[PDB]
Amino acid sequence: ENQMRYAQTQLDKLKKTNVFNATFHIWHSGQFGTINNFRLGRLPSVPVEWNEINAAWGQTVLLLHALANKMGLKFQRYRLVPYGNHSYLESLTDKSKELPLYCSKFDHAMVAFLDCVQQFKEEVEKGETRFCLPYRMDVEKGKIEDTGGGSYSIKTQFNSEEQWTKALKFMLTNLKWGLAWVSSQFYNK
Amino acid sequence: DMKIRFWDLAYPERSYVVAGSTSSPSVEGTEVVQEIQNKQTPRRGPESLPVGHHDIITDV
Amino acid sequence: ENAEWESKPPPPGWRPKGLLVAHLHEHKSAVNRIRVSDEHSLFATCSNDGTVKIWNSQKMETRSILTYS
Amino acid sequence: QKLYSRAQRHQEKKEKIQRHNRKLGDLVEKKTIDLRSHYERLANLRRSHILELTSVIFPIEEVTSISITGPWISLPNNGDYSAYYSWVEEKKTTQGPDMEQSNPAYTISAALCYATQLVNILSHILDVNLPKKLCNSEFCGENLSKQKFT
Repeated sequence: ENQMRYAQTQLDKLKKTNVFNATFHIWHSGQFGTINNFRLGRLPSVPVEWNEINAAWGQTVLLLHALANKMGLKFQRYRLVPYGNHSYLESLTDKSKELPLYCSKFDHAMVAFLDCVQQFKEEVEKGETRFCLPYRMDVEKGKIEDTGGGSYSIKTQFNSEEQWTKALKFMLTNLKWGLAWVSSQFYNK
Repeated sequence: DMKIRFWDLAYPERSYVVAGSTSSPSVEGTEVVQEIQNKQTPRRGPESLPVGHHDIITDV
Repeated sequence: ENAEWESKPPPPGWRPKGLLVAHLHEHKSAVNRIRVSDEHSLFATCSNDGTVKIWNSQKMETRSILTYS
Repeated sequence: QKLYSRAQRHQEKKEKIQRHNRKLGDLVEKKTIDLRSHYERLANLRRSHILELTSVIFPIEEVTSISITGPWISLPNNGDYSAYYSWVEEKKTTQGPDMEQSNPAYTISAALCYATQLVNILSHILDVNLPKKLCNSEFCGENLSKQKFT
């Protein structure tokens, strides 16, 4: 009975956790957003290493890539190149130049990432009319804005890390709801 | 119950469950040590694997 | 007058922390007894599978160093 | 007369316990068949879940080298990482520029990173207690020193 009840417990925890929810977990702590316990962005009061931010991107890039790859979505403007420490993007229309998401350039990569998020969002919104995202995105400006009316920039140049880290948390919070939607369409099938 | 208990016969208030972290619910003229379970979401890191046994422990 | 309870008692103020060192499953079914050699160099566990397995205490940084069936 | 009743009642107890023993063995027999079904349901769910995990997030493919998540990240099949070690020990003594993204110190770190994540996900899915406690951050951060890397 103990062995049977244990196996039953394993079955229940697997059914409650789709492959994506098992591979990636998303939460937050203050202004920090975290994927797989890697903080994205840094508080001005904390000397967070760029290495951690690079690792957090390596997860976020794989997450957004894999979500599209499972859903069958093919990107229209950029190809995500996931690296655990040096993620970057390759444009489908321009492979002569590139800009990486890792730091130690930079700014065109961050907006190009939001471009992938926008393309993903459009495909998810083409799903069910009931899906929305709590934070707005303007890839043309490179900004993220809250609704529940503040505005912040994902471009870190000519800005400060406090306004930037919040925007990263906001963006990750959107990906949270995106992942939940993807899982809601495959966890029971 | 597959929970290893360390019992301190000199200071029983210091007795504790060895086969588990704090994820588990914490706890006639005869000196009886009584264990009463305490009357006790944010993903503060991933959930670890249960390290303890999952079936009746037979010996120590 | 001088019968020692243990050949090697626990260290002073020993408090088992609960750190798993080795997870072993070389037995097909229920283990019935665990006994440690009085040298503490080896220990043995017997099982309902009809086998007994002997283990090297020092190798618990793992393998049934010996087996009998 | 007290013994005649005892012989009777002890014999009834022998019959009752023998009947009870029979039903327990049959119950355990039946419960084992169900436990077998549970373990197979779990094995099938785990394997399907794992096949999805690799086909969607961690594709593993061979081209000699083997790659994970795609061909841009790969490691040599013979596991002769002495090339990376040499670049590590050479760079630690005579630092050089990371002129290209294909640099060994980049791709190799990414491979070990996703590998360590995959084994941890597999560990959870398979419910296998790993012998060496390891986490993905071990391959993130600064370029590992000879000691900690080995």
